[PDB]
Amino acid sequence: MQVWPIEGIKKFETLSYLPPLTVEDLLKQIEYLLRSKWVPCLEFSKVGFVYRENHRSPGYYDGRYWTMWKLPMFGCTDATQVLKELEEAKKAYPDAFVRIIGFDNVRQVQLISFIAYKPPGC
Amino acid sequence: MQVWPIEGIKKFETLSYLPPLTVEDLLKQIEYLLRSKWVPCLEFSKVGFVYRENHRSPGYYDGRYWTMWKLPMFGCTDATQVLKELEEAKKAYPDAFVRIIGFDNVRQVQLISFIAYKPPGC
Amino acid sequence: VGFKAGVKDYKLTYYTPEYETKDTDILAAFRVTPQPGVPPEEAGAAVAAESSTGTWTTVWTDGLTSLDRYKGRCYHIEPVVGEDNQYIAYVAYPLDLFEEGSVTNMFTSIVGNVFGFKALRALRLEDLRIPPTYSKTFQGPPHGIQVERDKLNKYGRPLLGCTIKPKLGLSAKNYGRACYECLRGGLDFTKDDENVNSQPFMRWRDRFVFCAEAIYKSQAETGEIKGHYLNATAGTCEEMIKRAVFARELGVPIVMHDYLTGGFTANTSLAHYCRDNGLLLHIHRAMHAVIDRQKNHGMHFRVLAKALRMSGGDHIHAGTVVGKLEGEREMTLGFVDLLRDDFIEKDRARGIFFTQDWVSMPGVIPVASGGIHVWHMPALTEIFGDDSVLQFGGGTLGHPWGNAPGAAANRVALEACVQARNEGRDLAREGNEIIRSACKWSPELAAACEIWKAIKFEFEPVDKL
Amino acid sequence: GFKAGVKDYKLTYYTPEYETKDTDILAAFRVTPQPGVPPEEAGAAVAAESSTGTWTTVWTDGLTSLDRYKGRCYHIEPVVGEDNQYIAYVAYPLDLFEEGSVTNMFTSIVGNVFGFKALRALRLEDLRIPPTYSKTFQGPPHGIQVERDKLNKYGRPLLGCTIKPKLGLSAKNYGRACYECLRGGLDFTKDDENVNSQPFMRWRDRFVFCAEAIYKSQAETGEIKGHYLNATAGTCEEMIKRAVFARELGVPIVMHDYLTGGFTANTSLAHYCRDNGLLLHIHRAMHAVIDRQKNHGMHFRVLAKALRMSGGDHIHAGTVVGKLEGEREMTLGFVDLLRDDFIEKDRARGIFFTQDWVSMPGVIPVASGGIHVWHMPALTEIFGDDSVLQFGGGTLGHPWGNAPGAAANRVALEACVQARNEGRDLAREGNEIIRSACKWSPELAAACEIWKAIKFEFEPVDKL
Amino acid sequence: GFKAGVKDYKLTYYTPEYETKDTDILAAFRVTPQPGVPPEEAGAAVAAESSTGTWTTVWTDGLTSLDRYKGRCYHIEPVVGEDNQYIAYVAYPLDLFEEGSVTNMFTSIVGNVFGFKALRALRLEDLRIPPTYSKTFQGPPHGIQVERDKLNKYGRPLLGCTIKPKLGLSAKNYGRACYECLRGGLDFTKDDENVNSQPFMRWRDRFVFCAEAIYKSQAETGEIKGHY
Amino acid sequence: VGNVFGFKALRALRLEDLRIPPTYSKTFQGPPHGIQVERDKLNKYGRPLLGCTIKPKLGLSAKNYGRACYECLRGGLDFTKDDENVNSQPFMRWRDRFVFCAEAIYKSQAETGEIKGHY
Amino acid sequence: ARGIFFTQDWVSMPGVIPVASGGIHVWHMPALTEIFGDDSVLQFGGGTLGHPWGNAPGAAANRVALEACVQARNEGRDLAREGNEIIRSACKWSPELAAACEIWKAIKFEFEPVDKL
Ligand SMILES: O=C(O)[C@@](O)(COP(=O)(O)O)[C@H](O)[C@H](O)COP(=O)(O)O
Ligand SMILES: O=C(O)[C@@](O)(COP(=O)(O)O)[C@H](O)[C@H](O)COP(=O)(O)O
Ligand SMILES: O=C(O)[C@@](O)(COP(=O)(O)O)[C@H](O)[C@H](O)COP(=O)(O)O
Ligand SMILES: [Mg+2]
Ligand SMILES: [Mg+2]
Ligand SMILES: [Mg+2]
Ligand SMILES: [Mg+2]
Repeated sequence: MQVWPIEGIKKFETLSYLPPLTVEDLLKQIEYLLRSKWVPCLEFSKVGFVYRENHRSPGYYDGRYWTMWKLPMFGCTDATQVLKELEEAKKAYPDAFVRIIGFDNVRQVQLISFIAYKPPGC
Repeated sequence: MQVWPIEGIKKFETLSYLPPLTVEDLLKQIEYLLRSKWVPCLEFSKVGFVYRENHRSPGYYDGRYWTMWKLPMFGCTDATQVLKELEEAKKAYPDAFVRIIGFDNVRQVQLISFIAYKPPGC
Repeated sequence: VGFKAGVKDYKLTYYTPEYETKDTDILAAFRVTPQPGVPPEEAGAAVAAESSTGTWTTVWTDGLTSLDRYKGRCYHIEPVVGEDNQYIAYVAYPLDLFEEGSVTNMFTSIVGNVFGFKALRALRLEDLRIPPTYSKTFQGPPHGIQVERDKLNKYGRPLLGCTIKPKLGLSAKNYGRACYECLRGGLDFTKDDENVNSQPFMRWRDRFVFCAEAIYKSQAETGEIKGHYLNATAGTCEEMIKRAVFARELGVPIVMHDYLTGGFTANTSLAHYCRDNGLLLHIHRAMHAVIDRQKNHGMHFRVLAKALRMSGGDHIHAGTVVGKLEGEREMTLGFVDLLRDDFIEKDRARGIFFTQDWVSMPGVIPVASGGIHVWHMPALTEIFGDDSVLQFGGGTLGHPWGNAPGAAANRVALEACVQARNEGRDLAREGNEIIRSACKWSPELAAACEIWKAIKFEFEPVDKL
Repeated sequence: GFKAGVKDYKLTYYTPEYETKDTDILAAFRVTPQPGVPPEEAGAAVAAESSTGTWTTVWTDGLTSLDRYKGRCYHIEPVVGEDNQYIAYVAYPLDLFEEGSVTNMFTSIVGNVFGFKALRALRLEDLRIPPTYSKTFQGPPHGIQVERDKLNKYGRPLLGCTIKPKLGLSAKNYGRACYECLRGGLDFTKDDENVNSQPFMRWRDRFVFCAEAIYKSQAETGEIKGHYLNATAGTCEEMIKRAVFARELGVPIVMHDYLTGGFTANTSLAHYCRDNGLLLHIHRAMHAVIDRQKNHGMHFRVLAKALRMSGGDHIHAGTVVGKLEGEREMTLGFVDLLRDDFIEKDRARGIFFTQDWVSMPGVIPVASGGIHVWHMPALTEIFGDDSVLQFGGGTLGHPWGNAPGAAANRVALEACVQARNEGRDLAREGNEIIRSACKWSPELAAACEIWKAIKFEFEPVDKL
Repeated sequence: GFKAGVKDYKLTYYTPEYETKDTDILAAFRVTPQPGVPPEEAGAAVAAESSTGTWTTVWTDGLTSLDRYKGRCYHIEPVVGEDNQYIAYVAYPLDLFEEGSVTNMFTSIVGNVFGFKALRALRLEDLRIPPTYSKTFQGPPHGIQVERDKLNKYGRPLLGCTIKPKLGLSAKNYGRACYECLRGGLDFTKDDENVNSQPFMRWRDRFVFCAEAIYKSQAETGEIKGHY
Repeated sequence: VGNVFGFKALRALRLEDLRIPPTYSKTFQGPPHGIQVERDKLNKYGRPLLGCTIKPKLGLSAKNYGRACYECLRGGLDFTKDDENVNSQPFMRWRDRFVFCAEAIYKSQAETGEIKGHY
Repeated sequence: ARGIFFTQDWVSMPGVIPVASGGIHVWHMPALTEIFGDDSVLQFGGGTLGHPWGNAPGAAANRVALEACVQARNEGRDLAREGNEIIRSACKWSPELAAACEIWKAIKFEFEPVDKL
């Protein structure tokens, strides 16, 4: 019988219960996003989690928005390009978490979102 | 005339105003729990006390729940076994407080609860 | 048959010794002392008639309804052992006679007018069998034993409280100072005295502000959840609710009410408010001994105790046995079980006249308070067990070193008794040795033990079974 | 210096040299100590534990002034003819009490002292309520004069009647009985004290049919009528809900069981009735559980003063001659405490303290229970015009029914009033006055025949 | 000890020796099991899944007392003349139910069990509502006797009439129809069940004209009238 | 479906489908939030959400309900829920359950860093 | 063929998230993900509190199973045909999932539906 850990295992939503994603793993999620005809976008933050500082009413949390890296990559057809931008974001903000998202503008919702970089010690 | 201390004497509910429990003291409380036909369970936390972060309405406090170590020891008839699990919990979480509780499932309430381990410096 | 005007004996209609009680009937056991010349059957019939459907002369309107369905009936009379003119008359009342959810209505019928009848010399209601069909119409305790322990995270030992003293005369700021010092020494609770409401020397809202400050300061210092029962007892229902609303705003865990002096209609309203707002409700039984002290006349406390579990309270005082107020041991154990347990079988050795089934109504925590001190801790722990609150007012604020040391003495004494009991020691026989042994560890307990070693309250109880 | 430990209560709370202040609340306790407890110590324990003291010395007495706040036993006297019994007089400073709260007053004076192990028995006989405290209470919503003025009734006791059987009648039968009684000459009918809302009859249905009956009888007779609709309930919200519907119906009077409902609810209802023009009849159900025995409890005169403070327009005060106990001299004493402005100390009537009400309205005493037409002269002589005389069985038990039963009582009462006014002595000529009215009232003659042999003669349990 | 995994419901929820308590709510279910499912197991699944149980063993049963709370199938009998059909009787402890809430009672007794794959069909035929539970409900606002007393009508059935066509009449025509019916001798008329508030007739307009009709017919006939 | 299913002239009747015209559906509010909004409020994208009904269905105390809830949410579920028949009952009154489950939701959310809920 | 008798136009009324619940466990995760897709809530009551190690491990088993199914699907694996292999592969990484898989490997609910098109 194993006890689920209580510390050092904070999570980041989808895919965060699997082993760390390799570069090929990240590429395959980006290829899926692109074949599905979704728009990729990178976002980043030095704070990794939600909190409730300004309000505690239903459905209000702070920390859900992270900062947009440049603009969504409209017209992108190459997963490699998305990886290049991820590399530029980590170089610019090595102490920030970086996530990759993908959205469908018809239904207007994000269809995929995962952490692609965590700063050293996080 | 002695002045009751204002610091360094934070408390942990039942038995915390007596001298530190020895291993034999802990064994006797566990034997009492078992002869009374209660179910023992261990719980642990890196935070030792209650606080009020999410709400301040009557009867609401945070920090009352600690984390369950494995599952309650249904069918246990040996105090020694409970001590072995306490040793495993301290080995896994040396920086956590560990408490032993015992419950009666007929009345559905905890009938005994005491701190069995405090981390170094607490 | 025809309506025949005039007077006839109550026993012709209201003494029914062949009646078999129904599981929906409310049953009452009355200790009745008839005037000379009045047969016991007529005394018992008069009590049944005049607490249910009858009056002193025949009325034609009885023919519009069914007395067979509605009359109260005296179905058994038994002489009292040792008395030449006292009887226990048992009366059954149909469920339909009562307003659902109203202790006020139940008492208005059963004890409304019959205690003043000229034909009786004395009358005492000893017990009531409250059927599940009627108790389910009451909310009962806002929380109850289990829930209260779960809210406060307190398990494994009696809770410890303390009434601030002097009873009256302290300012709001001094009340909060006394409260903080007591709670920080180890008590779980302090409380307003029963008569501390709002007065020229201390207005309630000021007391509520400073006591909340005190509760939160002591909780932060000790790391244990603390409370101070803030008294909502007031002259009007609007003032009572106003006080409870401000305790809710302050976020505190517990308020109190004097259910008999405020009254059942107000108490029942407050119990509903407390359930709807998460507030534990401590009940003080002020004035009960006006009614329940004498064996020949009045109402035994066990009836008042059942009535409070119905109207609603999370705690109720139940006596100490060993302190300054009377409380015979066996009858106290009997009503302690009526307050806490789900099913209490008839047991005349503990004054339980009827089997009482609460059908999962929550239990109420009995509170032992009044003239107790550290040397009583073993006896109190043995009598009441863990589900109790033991309160030491003079026994804390009378410690020679002040409140925090006085609280620590009581907390240490209690924990030493719990540890000894759990290890298998006999509290009833080794109590003094267990307390002395803890004195080695606690200079605060040693000082309390020295001041009160010669203090005992030994008087013959007025009410005996 | 603070000296921890136990000392006798008398060292601080027995103050025989104390001169009472006009602002103090005074209490007269009949105390029976346990053997071995000196009466001074028993009186001091009662004063201490109903005011500021506890069982051991507390250092916090030093933060305040016990001289200013303590209750104090200032006089003790043995009761002649009793063994080991004393009247202990205790004075409580005005500052000890919450303004406007009978609940708070009782919580201190009778809260815990009756259960002390050192006493065998304790009875509170009387309280001197100072004007400085009574002025903080509303008192009766209306009072005697205003009630007579609203109902246009003068010159005789009012007449009422409790509907019977006590429980078990439907709402529609309740209104039927009410209408027949009121149309025969009674001013009022009433819900029995235990008629609240039950499976056999829910309150709102009863209120609708009784209003219909009040207005039908009033239209037929031309006299203002009322039926006391019971607001007594399990919760304060239900009690107010019932009073609010009586207000909507426009009726003149409601009732409340002040002791079983309780003082906190009663005081709220009295304020609502004052603000909404409703007379408030008060039933004293459960009082005899407290007030019957001489050795222990609280005398009814204390419960009567407490009601005049909390508030009520009528309160039952006994009959003396009916089925429930009521010794004559002590009843005349509390009737004066309920109606008068100033009542002088008079131990022959159990009035231990002079009581000054400083214009608080008086409460109409109600004589009810086991009375009938032959009692009319005595009741008129004992109570006088400012009373309500109620005949439940004495109306619905008439052989010809409710309207004739009501007419018999109204005729008996008016014959007594006319005779009294002419100078006849009701105490000596009452039977002749009733027989003379039977010459022209067949209804009264029928009632007289049924009840001529009925008398309630028992020794009272409480004597002065 | 806690033993994870699936076991048949009948091991815990088929209790043929159980004697029902006067406080229990009893249910009579007409159950048609799938082929291969023993009737005892079908009855036990219905009792379990309408009370305390689920499909696999949970350790949390040990925090409480299933003896106190479980619903239990205490009797099963075949239906004569039907193929593969049984009446299964289930007893539910009083504590399982929210006082005064028919919604809660139905949520347990008929909430999920009618869709179990192991059953082909299920019908709840009757419920024994104990006095301890029914006393927590207000029940009828008035009831038979009070209604007759309020309307002063005794000695015969009351007479009513639903206005027609069911839908499509205007408020004013509704009141016209109501008045003509009541004035001829009916005690009541009524809105059809589907007449609520619609484009052809809004409710408040209907309420105004029907009140006018109730009072006109009452004044003309001298008998108390109503329109639901 | 008000009365026609009981007509003597029928042996059986089942309503299979209804065509709700836009002119009628626009008169309804519909979902308080809907799929997109809910995902946006909870910041959860890219996978089904995961929930869990606490068991035994009935019989657990409020404090044990919150304990079960905390342990489930901290292991990775987005939600736990009251069973459909858990309303307010003698073994567990609703307001006590709401207090302990809120404590559990917030404790598991603080520990995991993911938004949590308990219906 | 899917029992839709009429064309239904919701004119932008928001959608409702369907919830799959009742007797499901880790081995069902691929089929549930394939049937419902991402816009769904999958609930495991007995499938969590019935885990041999308790609630937090039971939750972790389900979360890992679901994430492994999502990752495999996104990479192009056929959930309808490779589900058991995808779940087994995740058992290497998750002792909690391995334990759940062992307890419920033989549990399937296969009965003929009463309502068929
Ligand atoms: O006013 C008092 O005397 C107390 O505050 C105790 O003070 P000490 O702790 O200083 O004695 C309590 O209210 C009594 O215990 C009530 O009696 P009971 O519990 O019998 O109802
Ligand atoms: O319930 C009753 O017995 C009465 O209705 C009288 O009925 P009858 O008129 O038929 O006797 C009264 O409430 C009592 O008078 C109350 O006693 P008291 O006035 O002493 O408080
Ligand atoms: O009560 C139950 O059985 C459940 O809590 C599932 O428990 P498990 O997760 O332990 O099976 C659900 O409410 C059902 O899924 C409802 O059925 P449906 O979803 O078909 O409406
Ligand atoms: Mg007190
Ligand atoms: Mg009466
Ligand atoms: Mg119709
Ligand atoms: Mg469910």
